[PDB]
Amino acid sequence: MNDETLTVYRGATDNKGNPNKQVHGTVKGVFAWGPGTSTNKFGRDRNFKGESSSLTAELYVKRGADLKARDRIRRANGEEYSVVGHAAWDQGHPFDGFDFGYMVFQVEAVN
Amino acid sequence: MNDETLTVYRGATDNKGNPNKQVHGTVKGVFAWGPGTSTNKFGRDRNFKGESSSLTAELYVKRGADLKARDRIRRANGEEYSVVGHAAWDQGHPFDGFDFGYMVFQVEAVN
Amino acid sequence: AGLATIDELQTLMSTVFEDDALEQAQLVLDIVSSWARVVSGQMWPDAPANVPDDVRAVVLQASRRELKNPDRVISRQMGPFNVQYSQPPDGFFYPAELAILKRFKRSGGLMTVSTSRGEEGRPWAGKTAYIRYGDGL
Amino acid sequence: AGLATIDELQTLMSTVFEDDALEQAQLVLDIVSSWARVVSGQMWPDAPANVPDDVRAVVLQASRRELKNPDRVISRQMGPFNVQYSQPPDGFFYPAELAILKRFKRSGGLMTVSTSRGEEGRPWAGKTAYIRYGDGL
Amino acid sequence: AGLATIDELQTLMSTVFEDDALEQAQLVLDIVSSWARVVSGQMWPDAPANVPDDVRAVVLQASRRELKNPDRVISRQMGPFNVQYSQPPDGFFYPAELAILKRFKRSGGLMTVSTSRGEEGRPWAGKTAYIRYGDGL
Amino acid sequence: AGLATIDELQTLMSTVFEDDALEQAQLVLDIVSSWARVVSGQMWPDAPANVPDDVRAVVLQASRRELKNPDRVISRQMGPFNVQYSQPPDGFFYPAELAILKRFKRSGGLMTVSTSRGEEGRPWAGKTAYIRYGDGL
Amino acid sequence: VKVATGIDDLSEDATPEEQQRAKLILAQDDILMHGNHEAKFYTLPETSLDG
Amino acid sequence: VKVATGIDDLSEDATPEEQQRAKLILAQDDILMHGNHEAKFYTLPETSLDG
Repeated sequence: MNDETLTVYRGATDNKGNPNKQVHGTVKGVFAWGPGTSTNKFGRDRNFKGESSSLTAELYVKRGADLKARDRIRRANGEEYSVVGHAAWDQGHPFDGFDFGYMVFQVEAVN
Repeated sequence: MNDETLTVYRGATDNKGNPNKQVHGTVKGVFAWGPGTSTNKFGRDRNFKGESSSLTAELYVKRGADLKARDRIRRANGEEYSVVGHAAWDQGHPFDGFDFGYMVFQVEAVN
Repeated sequence: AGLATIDELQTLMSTVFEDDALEQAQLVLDIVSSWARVVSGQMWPDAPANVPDDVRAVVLQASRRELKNPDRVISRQMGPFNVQYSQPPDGFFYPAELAILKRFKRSGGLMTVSTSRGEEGRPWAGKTAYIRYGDGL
Repeated sequence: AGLATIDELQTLMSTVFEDDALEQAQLVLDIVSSWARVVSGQMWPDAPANVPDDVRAVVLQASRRELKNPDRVISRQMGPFNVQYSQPPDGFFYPAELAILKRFKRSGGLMTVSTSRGEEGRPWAGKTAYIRYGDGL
Repeated sequence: AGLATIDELQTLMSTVFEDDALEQAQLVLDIVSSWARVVSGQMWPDAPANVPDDVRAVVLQASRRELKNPDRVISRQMGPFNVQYSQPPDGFFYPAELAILKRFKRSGGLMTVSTSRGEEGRPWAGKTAYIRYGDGL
Repeated sequence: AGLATIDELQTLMSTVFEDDALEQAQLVLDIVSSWARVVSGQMWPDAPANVPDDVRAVVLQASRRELKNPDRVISRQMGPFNVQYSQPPDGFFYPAELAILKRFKRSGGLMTVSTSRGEEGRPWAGKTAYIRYGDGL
Repeated sequence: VKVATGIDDLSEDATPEEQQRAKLILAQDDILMHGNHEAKFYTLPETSLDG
Repeated sequence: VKVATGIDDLSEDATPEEQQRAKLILAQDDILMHGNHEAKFYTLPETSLDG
């Protein structure tokens, strides 16, 4: 498939709140900017003295990939995303057991 | 079917608010992350000093299963959910009486 | 006396029948074996011993179809999960499986029925009024 | 005695069958091999040794189809994922694969059944009442 | 002994096969080569050397079809992405590709089977009872 | 030895082929050229020099179709973008393109296969037993 | 020549030697039958021999 | 001329030399059969020779 290399940052926030994030490695996934024939809308805080926008998208990645929740991913374009929640549809087909081979990750744009 | 073993925790909150939850047993059910061709979106409190996310999903389980409301379920993946509300469509078809054999539970991610 | 053992069915289906699921599977196997015996015309005395490999394959496939899809659904949709099965066989076997089972018939499946006009036939008539004149040998 | 080894199937499917998935794959291979032996009419004594390349290809393709799609679905949907398959073969092999297997039959598949009218036949009749007069040689 | 080298397939697909992808691609190429050898009727001794260009083209196209779409889907959907494919070929080659391969058979594909009535034939009969009278030359 | 140069293909597609894409385009051009040579029956010795204009056009169109749509899709959708293509050609060329390529065949494509009854033929028979009486000229 | 198409092939179980020609009885009274409804039975004409 | 169409081609396994002509027995009693139901058997007429 086409895919896209990303840079994962895995770490655990300690009791005091210090983010200890370091380059865990790489992962290949396909970005989806909408659930269908439309695109998600960028949002703004309206109380921030800046021009930062918020976007929530999806990342279709192969099942069993080295990506987890709270794992920041940076594309070659420079955009950075935060993986929110666990993987979705990381299961076989209930009727048969067929493995579609891909699981969708919800990613929130953080830049 | 493919199914999935879950660990149920049944208990009753007393008048003083002390949760008394113990391992009731196991149940097999299929997790649905959306009502159709889409996925439910994770949410955040935005007032909690942490990185906890909220999620509501469904758990298709066979009719007559040993699962009730306010019955926490833990998957083999370590994810924990709280069953909210009673079972839905735990009834025969009105026209015929046909039993599809499955009832859907609403589960809210608690981790 | 099923044409295929329950162990072969379990291996093919990658399951292990337990309690009530075992008697149902055995009944389905016996039913499919009866269908195969009638269609092929060969009553195998030792059902699991001398049964041919292709007959075992056909019986196993038919039994798996009957166990997994007994009510012969075309589609099934539960929430976000859907499945669309192809057209089920007319009885238990698809035309190819019926051809496999019918391979034990001779003359390519051609059968002839002998007809009669209802007349008995007396070839000895005419020779009845016969008197032996001579030495006699 | 399958017509293709499990290693070739693993290479074609780019997987490694383990634990119970190996016995199921071996059973599927044996079933497909029996079907191919019946259809082609050639009972290969040394199944993995002298089996032709195209027969191995047909067996491998049929085994992969049976393992990946045993229940012969046309569509599958799980959330945002979906897949639509083509019409499955009537039995195990598509018509092209059946033609490949049937290439071992002679006369282009033409078979003749000899008929009879039920009469035995006595060519020696008429010559029975023969007496030898002469020298005798 | 594939009819086309793996390097040609890599160039056509604009990819590089590594580790298990290489063995699967080689097996697919060998399978397609065996099918082409059977269909065309020509067993090329040196498979990559004297193979014709059109045969290589057909083999490469069929191998790419088998590698990219092994399960023969018509449509697959994943979120906002969807693709629909044309009807897959019956076996490995489309009718035009089958015609290209069948170009090595003479007489435009016409074949004749000679029949016999089962009679041996003795042309020397009648000449057997011959006695030579004369000088003898 | 493609029937059309890569520069003509680049001009037609309004693109410039780079590494890992120039080799693929050249391979596609060679494949289409081999197919055109087989269909037309004319093996052009100097492929880019004396090739006719319409043959170059057919090769260029087929190569563009193969490069832009290698997997022969009917539809493709990604988010708010969709495209629906016509039915792909059976092989490489549409029937009009096949007719254009076949224009080099004579007698409107009519071909005759000479048959024989298997008999050798001895026209000199009868004249063998001939003795020359006379002067001799 | 009596011709049959669409009959159940693969029969006679890999047709052997040692007789095995049951020689299906087709007399004047017999009615030839086949279970398949797609099967077709017909004959090919013969040469006149008068020419 | 007896003509057969739709038969299983690719047969005889790359038809060799050294006899290999089994010479399918087609006598007066034989019934010619083919498994494929799309196969067609027919004959091409012959010249009259009277003219």
